[PDB]
Amino acid sequence: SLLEFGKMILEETGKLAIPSYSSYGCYCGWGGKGTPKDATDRCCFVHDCCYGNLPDCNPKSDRYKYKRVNGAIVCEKGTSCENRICECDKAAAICFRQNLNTYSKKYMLYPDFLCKGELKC
Amino acid sequence: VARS
Repeated sequence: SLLEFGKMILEETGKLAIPSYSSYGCYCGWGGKGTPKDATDRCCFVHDCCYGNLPDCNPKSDRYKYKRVNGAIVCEKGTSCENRICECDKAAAICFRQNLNTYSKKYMLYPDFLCKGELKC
Repeated sequence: VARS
């Protein structure tokens, strides 16, 4: 679920998902079009694609379980949708951690008109 | 719901 993803993001990065990642660049929190602005925005682009691989799942609301094996995120077995959603979220949280070194506050509340053109998954 |  979106709330669980937000908690995962905070655990991983020390940033609150809202507002650090809820309106960032062209793809974080409301992705759709444009060239991603930086590596963090590319995490969101890929995460959006990942959810796109699951048209008959409901990633905003469906809850999954996971645990930590010494820092590592381990998705625990639920329904097929839950497992796949968890793997998408895990990847994005890791990606955000890997790209904290270039996170830029200038991309928070990034305006829609600067995000043009479709980029295929 | 996927992202697009």
